[PDB]
Amino acid sequence: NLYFQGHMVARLLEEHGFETKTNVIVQGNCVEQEIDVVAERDGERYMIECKFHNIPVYTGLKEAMYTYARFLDVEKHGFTQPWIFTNTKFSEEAKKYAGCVGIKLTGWSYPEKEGIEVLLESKGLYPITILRIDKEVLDELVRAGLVFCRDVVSAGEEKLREIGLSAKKAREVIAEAKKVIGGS
Amino acid sequence: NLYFQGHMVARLLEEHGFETKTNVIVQGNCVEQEIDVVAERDGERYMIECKFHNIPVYTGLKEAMYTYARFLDVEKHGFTQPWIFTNTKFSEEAKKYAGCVGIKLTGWSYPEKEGIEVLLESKGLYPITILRIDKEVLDELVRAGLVFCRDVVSAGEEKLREIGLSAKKAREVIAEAKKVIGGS
Ligand SMILES: [Cl-]
Ligand SMILES: [Cl-]
Repeated sequence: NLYFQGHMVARLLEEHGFETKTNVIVQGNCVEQEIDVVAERDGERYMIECKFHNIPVYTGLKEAMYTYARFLDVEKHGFTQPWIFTNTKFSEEAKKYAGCVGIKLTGWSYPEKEGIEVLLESKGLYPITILRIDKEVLDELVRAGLVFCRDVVSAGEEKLREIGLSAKKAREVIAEAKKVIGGS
Repeated sequence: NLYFQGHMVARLLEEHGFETKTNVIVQGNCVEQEIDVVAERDGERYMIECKFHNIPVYTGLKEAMYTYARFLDVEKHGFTQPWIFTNTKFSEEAKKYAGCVGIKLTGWSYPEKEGIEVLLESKGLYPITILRIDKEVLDELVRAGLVFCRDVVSAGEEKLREIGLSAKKAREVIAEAKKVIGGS
């Protein structure tokens, strides 16, 4: 589900004109480094890491500083800036450190006008995590690039069967996605 | 007890000709940073962090990379190199990253000939953590700079009373320390 997060983030950036690759390991100057999303547009290339939480806690200074060190180790591969996405908030210390070293930050509601809540809600997007589906079904959908309820609908029950859903489960998931989309 | 660790490490370095200060917060280029020990000798100045564990687990790459970022943020204050002490071992990834960015590492048994086990055992030192004492008694002793059993003995029951021990507890702790030292 860092797998889901990276795919959701790549998709949101693709909607804003970025070319993306997910879950990339590169050989750093020193050691191998995982990059959750590599995003490029108009000659800028970002090293993106997702740090999401399932409880209401901050992404803090230690995470920011780790991330900066990661960026330094991969920078020779042609990265403009590191960028952290979180689904909660950054601490004030993390915000300060980031502004001062040059880490872009996107939280649920940060920066003003550009948080994940805006990226999703401005397009009317609903992550498939809202659906009554298990981690297996979930992962199958994501691997097919299905990250939003709309993707389930436009994939179609035929395609959901290929990726591993029973006919019955495919019908149920499509109906659930339609209900979310029509129930706002 | 990061309080104890920093004091134990400073004392071991003082035995090897370093001038030390413990638990120092400095204003970094970006934000405040905690340094567990600042150690200097012959014009070299180290930023030391202790990462100890009470279970047999490695100090790993994330900790090393955090520490390197910390070093970069305080480096303008005149630090030669960062240095991590751990009471277990560093992972192979941490060792590799450290060698490649320039972080000194000292583990229980690393580097060869220079691990904490050697620093203690070569001088016949016994940390006071071996004694039947609580966190309060422990902290009192450490604040007085009492980190080894020998320090309890040379402090004397009179001094242990000043720092807060009852007469009875002072006698018991001295007897326990004598028993450790004579029981090797
Ligand atoms: Cl949707
Ligand atoms: Cl001793």
